[PDB]
Amino acid sequence: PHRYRPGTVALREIRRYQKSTELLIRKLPFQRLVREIAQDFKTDLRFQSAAIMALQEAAEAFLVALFEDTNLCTIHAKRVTIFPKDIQLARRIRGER
Amino acid sequence: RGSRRQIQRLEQLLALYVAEIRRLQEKELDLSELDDPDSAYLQEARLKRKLIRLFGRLCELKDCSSLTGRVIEQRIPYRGTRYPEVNRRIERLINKPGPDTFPDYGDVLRAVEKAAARHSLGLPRQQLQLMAQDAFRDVGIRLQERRHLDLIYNFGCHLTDDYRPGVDPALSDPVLARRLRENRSLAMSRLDEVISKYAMLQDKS
Amino acid sequence: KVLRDNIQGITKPAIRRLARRGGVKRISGLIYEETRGVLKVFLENVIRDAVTYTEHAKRKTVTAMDVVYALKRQGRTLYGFGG
Repeated sequence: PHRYRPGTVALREIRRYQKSTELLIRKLPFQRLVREIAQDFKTDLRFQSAAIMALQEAAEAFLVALFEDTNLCTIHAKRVTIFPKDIQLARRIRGER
Repeated sequence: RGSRRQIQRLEQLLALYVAEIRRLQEKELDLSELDDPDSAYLQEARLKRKLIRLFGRLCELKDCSSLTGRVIEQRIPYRGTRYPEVNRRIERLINKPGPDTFPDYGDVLRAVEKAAARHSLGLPRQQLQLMAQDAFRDVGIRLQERRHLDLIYNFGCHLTDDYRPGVDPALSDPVLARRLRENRSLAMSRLDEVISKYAMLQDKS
Repeated sequence: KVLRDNIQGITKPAIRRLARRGGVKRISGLIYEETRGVLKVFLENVIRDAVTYTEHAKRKTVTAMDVVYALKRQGRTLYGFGG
């Protein structure tokens, strides 16, 4: 249909910003989790902010795909509740490595 | 048609927001900053929200839709059964807009049943079930693909836009390559280990 | 006999929404702790590779490029990015 193309900013940039607003984990707990992990490696590590964003986008995609796989292996007339063994089994059936 | 002057003002502001977003993306956060509610990461997120709001307002002013060309805006056709009504209901199910569109088997089966009962196709329970299962498999593949492409086509920022796999430092340094290979063996084990750990806790409960 | 775990960090409803985004509408009690654990392990894996690149470059700052090179080594999640 009718599509707005700004004269001052490329749409690809807009798309990435929008996607960032679509994340589900609150960013403060996320950055704190990255801190918790980094503390174990080196006390003097710094992170580019953009690196934290890459980590969060990728991590959420990874979790969601675990659930998609489980979903796709779960075939019942009556809805069931997903348990760890369902995740594990689905991962063995259509998941990674 | 919106005011040309106001559009140009708002577009200038939009460019300003972009410059500040880029500035924040390049900030280097130490460990205390990652513990800070007002870190550059959070400021950047707030600013992106502000920017998306302004973009939406500009779409309003230019009488445009709010679409941005995302891969997930691309419609996924489904014509996999011999009943166009069932096909219609399924195709509608999987093209609901936004980032949360992903039905479970129950949703697909419900769509098949509803299409069958609405159009009095007189399909028996087991035929419906088989139809739903085949449909669910097909659409599952297509949905995962569309999400994957949306992710990789819209990932990172200006700092990663010149990435290409042929420049990976590991390709020309075997010591580095060896370490990463060690890391990878460990990573796979750690993931197996957590998955299996919660399976085991489940089987202890 | 039933007990509520404490946490600092990733809340139950975010985890429910991630699951829901995957099409999963109902999750058991252990799925919360599992999701936090899996998330932490995945992040450790990525950051371990990223820091290996950072130290190779003789830097103290993990860059987005470090994270991209790391992510490409974690399997399907970022498969195909950049070409």
